[PDB]
Amino acid sequence: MNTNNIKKYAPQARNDFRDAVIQKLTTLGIAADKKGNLQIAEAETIGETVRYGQFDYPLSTLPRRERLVKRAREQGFEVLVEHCAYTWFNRLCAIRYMELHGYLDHGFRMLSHPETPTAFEVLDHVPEVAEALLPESKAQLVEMKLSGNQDEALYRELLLGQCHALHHAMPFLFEAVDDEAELLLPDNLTRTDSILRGLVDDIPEEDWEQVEVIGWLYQFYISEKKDAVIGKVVKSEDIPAATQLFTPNWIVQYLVQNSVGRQWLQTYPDSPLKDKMEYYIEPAEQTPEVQAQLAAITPASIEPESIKVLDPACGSGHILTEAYNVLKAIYEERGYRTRDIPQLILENNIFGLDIDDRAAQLSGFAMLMLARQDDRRILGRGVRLNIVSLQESKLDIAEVWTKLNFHQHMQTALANTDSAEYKLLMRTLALFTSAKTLGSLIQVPQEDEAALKAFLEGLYRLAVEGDIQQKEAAAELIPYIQQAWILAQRYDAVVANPPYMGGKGMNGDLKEFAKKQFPDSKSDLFAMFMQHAFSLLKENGFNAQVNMQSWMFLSSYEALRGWLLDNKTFITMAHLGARAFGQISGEVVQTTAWVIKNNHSGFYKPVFFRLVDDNEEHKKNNLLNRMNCFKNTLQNDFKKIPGSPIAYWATLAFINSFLKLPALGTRAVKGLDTNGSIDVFLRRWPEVSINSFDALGKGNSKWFPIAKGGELRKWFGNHEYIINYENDGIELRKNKANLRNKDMYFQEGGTWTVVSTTGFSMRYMPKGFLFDQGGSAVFCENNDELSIYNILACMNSKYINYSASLICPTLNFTTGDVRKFPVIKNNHLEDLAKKAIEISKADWNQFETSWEFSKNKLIEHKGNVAYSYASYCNFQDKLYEQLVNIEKNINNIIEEILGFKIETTENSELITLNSNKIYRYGQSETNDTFLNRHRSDTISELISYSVGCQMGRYSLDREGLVYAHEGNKGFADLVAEGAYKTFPADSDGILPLMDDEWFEDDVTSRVKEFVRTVWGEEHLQENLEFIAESLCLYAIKPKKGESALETIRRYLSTQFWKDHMKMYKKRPIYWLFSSGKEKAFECLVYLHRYNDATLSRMRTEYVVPLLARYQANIDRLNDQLDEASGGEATRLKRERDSLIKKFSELRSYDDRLRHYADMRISIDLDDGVKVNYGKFGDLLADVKAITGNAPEVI
Amino acid sequence: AMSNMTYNNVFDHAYEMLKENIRYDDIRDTDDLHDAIHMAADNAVPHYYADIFSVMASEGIDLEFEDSGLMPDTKDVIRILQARIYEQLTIDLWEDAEDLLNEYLEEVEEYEEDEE
Amino acid sequence: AMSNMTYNNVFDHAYEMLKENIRYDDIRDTDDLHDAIHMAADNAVPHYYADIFSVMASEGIDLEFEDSGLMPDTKDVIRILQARIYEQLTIDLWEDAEDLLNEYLEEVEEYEEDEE
Repeated sequence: MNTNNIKKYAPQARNDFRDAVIQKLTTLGIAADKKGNLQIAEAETIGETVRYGQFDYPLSTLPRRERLVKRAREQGFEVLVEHCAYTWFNRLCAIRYMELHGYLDHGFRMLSHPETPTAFEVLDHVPEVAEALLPESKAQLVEMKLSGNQDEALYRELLLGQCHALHHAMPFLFEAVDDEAELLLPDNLTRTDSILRGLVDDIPEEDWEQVEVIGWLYQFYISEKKDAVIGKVVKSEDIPAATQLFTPNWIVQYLVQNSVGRQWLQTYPDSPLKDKMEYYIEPAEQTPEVQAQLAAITPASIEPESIKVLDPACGSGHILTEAYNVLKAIYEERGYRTRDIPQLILENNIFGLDIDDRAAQLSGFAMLMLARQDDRRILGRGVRLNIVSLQESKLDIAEVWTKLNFHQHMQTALANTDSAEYKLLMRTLALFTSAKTLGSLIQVPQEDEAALKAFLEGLYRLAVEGDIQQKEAAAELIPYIQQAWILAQRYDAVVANPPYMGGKGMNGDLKEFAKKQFPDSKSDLFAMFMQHAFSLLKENGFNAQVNMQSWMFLSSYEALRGWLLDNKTFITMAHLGARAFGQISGEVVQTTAWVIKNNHSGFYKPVFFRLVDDNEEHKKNNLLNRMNCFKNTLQNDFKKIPGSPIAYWATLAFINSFLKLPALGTRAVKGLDTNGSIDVFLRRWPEVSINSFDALGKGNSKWFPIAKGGELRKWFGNHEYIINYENDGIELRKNKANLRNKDMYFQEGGTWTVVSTTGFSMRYMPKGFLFDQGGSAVFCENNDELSIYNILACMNSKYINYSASLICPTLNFTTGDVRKFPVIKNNHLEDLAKKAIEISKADWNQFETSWEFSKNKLIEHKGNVAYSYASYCNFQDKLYEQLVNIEKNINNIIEEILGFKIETTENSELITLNSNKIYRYGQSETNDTFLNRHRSDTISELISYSVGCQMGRYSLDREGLVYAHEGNKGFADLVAEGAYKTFPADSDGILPLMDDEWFEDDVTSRVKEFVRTVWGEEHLQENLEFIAESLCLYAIKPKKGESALETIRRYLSTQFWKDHMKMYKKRPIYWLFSSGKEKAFECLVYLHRYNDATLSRMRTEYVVPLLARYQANIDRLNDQLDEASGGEATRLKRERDSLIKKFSELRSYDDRLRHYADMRISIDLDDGVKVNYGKFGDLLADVKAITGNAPEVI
Repeated sequence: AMSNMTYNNVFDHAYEMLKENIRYDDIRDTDDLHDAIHMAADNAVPHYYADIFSVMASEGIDLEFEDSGLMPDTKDVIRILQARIYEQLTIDLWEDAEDLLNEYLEEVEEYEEDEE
Repeated sequence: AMSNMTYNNVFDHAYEMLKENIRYDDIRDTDDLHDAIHMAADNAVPHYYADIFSVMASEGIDLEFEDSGLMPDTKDVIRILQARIYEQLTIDLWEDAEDLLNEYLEEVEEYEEDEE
C-alpha cells in the first residue's frame, strides 16, 4: 500500500474538480467577479429553447438553472463551487469502491474495464446494464450504440441512472433525479479522457480495497486549504476545515473498548468478551467500602438497545466503526439472528453528529458499506442512518406549516401554539440561529427531544404520503427536528476526538460565545467539547477523549481540574508525548487520552499509562504490557498538591512533605517593563564611561546595574547590563514605561530567571542594583523569621528543583509559581550559603568581564609561566572541591530534615562554575583536549591583558582599570602622578599592528618587554617559548619553522581581533582600522581614549612615513639583484610586486583617511558602540557584523 | 579529527538564540526581527579552525556561495568559510522565524499570561 | 572519516611527478624546469570534497595565501582551497627543485652515466 499516492492525488483531484465546476458554471452563464460578486446571464426565450446569447440552454431545464442561481445568491459563488466539486469527488469515489468490490447488481465495472485499459465494461454489456438500471428505452440505447457514433453520452446516462438507483438506496451521498448537479455535470466526464479515467488508472485497485484508505483520501482532500488557513484567524466558513483530523486505530480501540468493557464488567464479568478485544485494563481494589458503594450503584444487567453511543465529532467515523464492532460482539453474545445484528446496530446506538455535511455523508457511506460487508441484503432494505450534520436554520416556520397542512390533518386558526408545537418549533429555530460556526455546543432539554421525537414521527408519516407540497415542507423541516432531537437526548457513552484549534483561530463570535456561556476553560475549544459532552452524558456514563496535555498540568484550568475532580472521577489515564500519538504529524503537539467516569464516587484509585518515551509503532505493544501502573496514587493524593496537577511520579511521602511546610508568596515580586525603548534604554556595562557609572556614585547621572536573567547560575554572576534611571527614570517616564514595585528598587535580595531552559535557580542579588522584569527578584520581609541566606540555601536544594519540575512541568516560571514553592528554616544553611556565595563571587571576579576585576593570577606569582599555570589550575580544582563539598552538605542536611529520599538529574550532580571545565565546555569531548583548550585560552587571556595594560586602561602596578574617562581627558595627570611609572602607556593612543618591529611601539616588542619585566631576564626565553607553544597548540594552527616571536606576531595579526570581538560580545572597545587585503595599514585605538583630532594626527604620523618607507624599499629592491636569474631573483621579484600592491593600497587608504580627517568628527559614548561604528565610515574594520548593515563609501 | 559536529547542531543553537531574542526584543510584526535573525546567525558560527572545517565537510550546507555580497574581501580562507556558514544559517533561520514569531503571537495575544 | 590523506601524501606524489618530468623532458636549466615544477604542482590535486577538506585540516600547509593574484574569482570554496594547495605545492617544489636538476645532469653527464 501507499498512502502517499492518494496524498498526492487528492489535492490535484480537488483542483481539477474545482476547475470543472468553474468552467461548467461559466458555460451555464453564471460568472464570478474579481471582487467575488456574482454575475447572472439571462437566457432570452428565442423559441422552444433559450440562450444567454452564446450558449443555447434548454428551456425546460432553465428553471433549474434559476434555482441554482438562487442557491448561489443565497450562499456565494466560491462556496457553491467547492460544495459541488467535493460532492462529485465523493460520488465518484463511492461508485469506484462499489464497482471494485462487485457489490453492484449488474456485476460489471463502470469506471473502467477489467481487461481493456481506457475502456468501460458497461460498453461491453450495454443491453444488460441498461435493462438493469434503466429498464425504459433499452432498445433505444442499444440501437444508438450500434448507430456507430459517440457512445460517451450513453455512458453518462448509465452513470446518472446508477447514481439515481444509489440515491434511492442511500440518499446522503447520492442525489435524486433531476438535480442541479446533473445540469452542472462536467463535459470532460462525458469525454474519452475524463477525471474518472485518471482516478481509475492512477490509484491502484489493490490499494482501493481498504476503507481506511478511503478515510485517508477523505482527509487528504483538504490539505492545501489547511495550508492556506493557518496563520490567521480562521473564518467561520473555514472552521469546518480546521476541524479535520485523523486518529490512529489503536488509540480509538483503547478508548471505545475501555468504556464498553467497563460497562460490561460492571453488568456481569462471566461473559467471555473481555478475552475478545485487546485494549482493556482490569480495575484493581483498594478498600471494601468503595467496592461496596460501586456494587450498590452498578446495574444488574442491560440490553443492547439500552446502551447508546454518542459521537459529537463524527469526522470520518473510525470511533463509530469500532463502537459498531464491539456492539456486534455484544449482540453476538446475546445470540440474536446473525443477519439481524447489523440491522439492530444500524437502527440504534449510533447517532453521531458532524460539523461538515460531506463528512457526515462519508461516515454514513462507511457505515452502510460495513453493514454490506456484514450482510449483502442490507443495501436493498435501505434503513435511514442517524449520522447527520448540523444544518443552519434561518427559515420561516409559519410558511412551512401552512404548506404542511399539518394544522387540519391532526389538529389559519393556529392552535398547536397551545400544544407547544409552534413553541418547540421556534425554540429550536432560534437555538440553531447562526450555529454553523458554533458547532455542536448548543444545549437542549430532554422534554424538548421527547416532543421532537413525536413530531418527527409525525413528519415521517407526512413525508411518506400526502400532498406533494406538504412533502416538500416536511423534507425541509425534518433535518432541524432530527438534529434537535439528537442534540437534546441523553446518551450512555460519549467518545470522540475534539477539534484542535489555534490560539485565536476561532471567530470573534465564537470568542463572545465562549466568554458568555462558559466562565471556565474559555481559553480553548477541546475543553469546551469535553464539558458539553459531560452535559450530554447521563448518570454513571463514561466520557473518553484525546485532548492536549497542556490542561493536565497548567496554572490555568486549575478551577477546571479542581471542579472535575470534585464532581467526577477518571477511570483511566494515558499520557502520550509528542510522538506516541498519531493524531498530529510532528512533535509540536502533545496529546493525552483519558476516560472519565460521570459519578464522583468520592476517592477512587486510577490506573495510569505513560507513553511519552517512544512512538506509536512501539507504544502499541508497550501499552499491551505496561510498566507504569502507579496504582498507589489516589484521588485525595492528587488533590493534595499545589495547583492540582496530575503527577505520574507522585510519592505520598513527597506530597506529605509538601504539606505542613511554609511557602513564601509575598516576598518575591515582579520587575519593571519598558514600553519598547529597550534598544536605547538598556546597554552593555563597559560601553558607558566607567568613571561616571561605577565611580562618582554621588552624581548618579550615569546608568545603573540591571538584572535580566541569562544562563542558569546558582550563587553569583550573570550581571553585565546597565539601564538609565537618571532623575528617577525621567526618560522612562517620558517613554510611558510601566514601573511596578518601585519601592524595592536598589535593594538587597535574590534574583531568579523568569523563563529558563534548564531548571530553576536563584542567585544572590546585591544591594544597589536596579530590578527589571525578567530575572524577577525576592525581597525578605522586615524582621522576618527567615533570612534571605536561608531561603537561598533552601531553594538551591535539589528537592526544591524536583518540586519545581513537578509543579510546573514547563521550564518557564512565574510569580504564581514562586508563591507556591515551600521553604524551611535552619541555623547552618545560611552559613553554607554565604560560603558558597563568597566562592562564586571570587570565581566571577576572577575574569576581566566583571567590573570587580581581580588581576591576572599568572603575573601574581613569580617564577616560571608553567609554575603560574599549575598554581592557577590548583586554585581552580580547590574551588571546585570546596563548592561540591558545600553543595553536598546542604543537600544532606535538607534531606535529613525532610526525611524522605529525593532524586534529581543534572541538578545536584551538576554545579555552575567557570572553574569547572565541563560546565564551560561541551563536556562531550572529555579526551583531555579540553585541557589543552583551557591552556590556550589562559595564554590568550594573558596576552589580551598584556595588550590592554600596554595601552592605558590597565596599569600593572596599581589595581584595576586606571583610566576610564572619555575624550583622552585626564591622562597626563595620571602619568605625572606615577600611575604608569612601572610600565609606560603609548601617548598617542595608537597601537600599530605593523610589520616586524619597524615602528617604535609595535605590539610584539611591547609584549616581549612586558613578559621580560614580569619574570626577570633568565627565564624569559623559556617563558616566551612556552607561550608560543600554548598559542600554537589550540588557538592557532601549528606552523613549521616558526620562532616564538614570529608565532606571537602571527597570532596578534590574525585570530586576535576575532577573539577580542568574541570576548566582548560584538561590542569592541579596542577598535581596529585596516586597509584591506594587503593589510598595509593596521592600527588599534581605544574607544574611551578617542579624540576628534586623532584621525589627522595618525594620518600624518603613521601613514606618510610608512608610505615613504615603502617607496624607498621598492626602489632599493628594484635596484637590488639586477640581471639576476637565481631562485632568489624570482623570490625578490615576487616580493617587490607584492609590496608594490601594498604601496598602492596604502596610498588609497591615505587618500580616504585624509578625506575623512578634515571633518574632525566626534562621537559620544552614551550613543553606543554600534551607532558610532556605523558613523565612522569604511575606514573601520568589520562593520557589517558589528552594526548589522552594509558599509557606505563617500 | 578533533572536531565532530554538523550544521544541525549550529542550527539548533541559532534557533534557540532566535527564540530567546524574539522573546526579549518584543517583536510583534514580521519586519522588526531582521536584527534578531542577523544576530542569531552571527552568534552561531564556530570559531576554531578544526570546528569550521568539520561543519564545512558535513551535510546540510552547500559548497557554492549564493550571494557575492556576503563574500569578504580577504586573503584568509576560514573567513570565507565562516561567511558561507553564516549565510546558510541566516537563510534557514529566517525560514523558521515566521513560525517562531507566530508561536510568540500566542503569548502576546493575552495581557497577563498566554495560558492565563 | 570519508578521507584521511594529508598534505605530505600530495607532496610525495608531486615530488614523484617532478622526478618523472626531469627524467623525461631532459631539462638542464632552472628556467627550463620552471614549467616542469609548475605542472607537477598543478597535477597533485585531491579533486574531491572530503579529500580537499581532509588535506586542508591536516598540518604542514599554511591556512593563508601569500599572493593575492592566485585568487580564483568564483563562488566555490573548493576552487579557492585547490588554489591554496597548488600554491603551497609550487612553493615547496621550487624550494626543492635544484637537487633533481643536479641528479639528472650527473646521471646524464658526458655520455649517459659518465661514459664519453
